[PDB]
Amino acid sequence: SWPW
Amino acid sequence: ANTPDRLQQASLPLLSNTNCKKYWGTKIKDAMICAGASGVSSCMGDSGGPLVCKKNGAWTLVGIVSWGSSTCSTSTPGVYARVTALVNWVQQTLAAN
Amino acid sequence: CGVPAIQPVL
Amino acid sequence: IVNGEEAVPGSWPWQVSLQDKTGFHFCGGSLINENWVVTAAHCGVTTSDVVVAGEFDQGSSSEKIQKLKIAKVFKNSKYNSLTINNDITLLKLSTAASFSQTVSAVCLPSASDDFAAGTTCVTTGWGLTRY
Repeated sequence: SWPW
Repeated sequence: ANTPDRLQQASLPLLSNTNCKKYWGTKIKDAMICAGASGVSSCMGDSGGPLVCKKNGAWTLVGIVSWGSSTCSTSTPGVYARVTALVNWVQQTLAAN
Repeated sequence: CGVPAIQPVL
Repeated sequence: IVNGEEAVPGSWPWQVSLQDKTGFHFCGGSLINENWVVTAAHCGVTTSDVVVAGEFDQGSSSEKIQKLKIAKVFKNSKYNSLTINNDITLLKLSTAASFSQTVSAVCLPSASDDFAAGTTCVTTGWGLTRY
């Protein structure tokens, strides 16, 4: 996952 | 990676949290709403922007782009801040300022 | 709110 | 957005760009009225960043855009950055945006509103089109  | 100069859009469906948890497990909280897994994905640089749904002739902010697949996979749901869980906080803050 | 003057086309 | 399409210019008039001092777009946001923008808490905005309203093509110099200073940042107290939950910040603008055909507000829901699974909605932005 990653901040978008 | 490719960053667009021109504003992009995509249609995409809302998922239920119970179904979104089949992808993301206990990362999904009540103040999140999932959308996508539909052949499009939000991606890096979209964060903070809108997920809007049209009803009775108007667009309403249902989500805020938040997080998802680290590769922006179009077969995984994106995760958005769930505005209904957050709106009482918004109207108050505007109440007071 | 919510009604663009320039209508989006999807 | 991966596998989206180009918008009609000006057709998402609440969409703003959050840019840093160098002019770099790092996040989107949405106008909710002339004085306030909703964005994600994890975008990490401060008062040295700006809200840009009215863009379509961020590579164009010929658009009448509004580069709006931010007076204060209101990160929701409930935001948990370890879980990225309650991921919302409000930006109060120093000076009001001027609404126009290309700059105007999105609606907000009531807390009790139902948005059913399977409903088709739309997202917009200048995020990557290819990872």
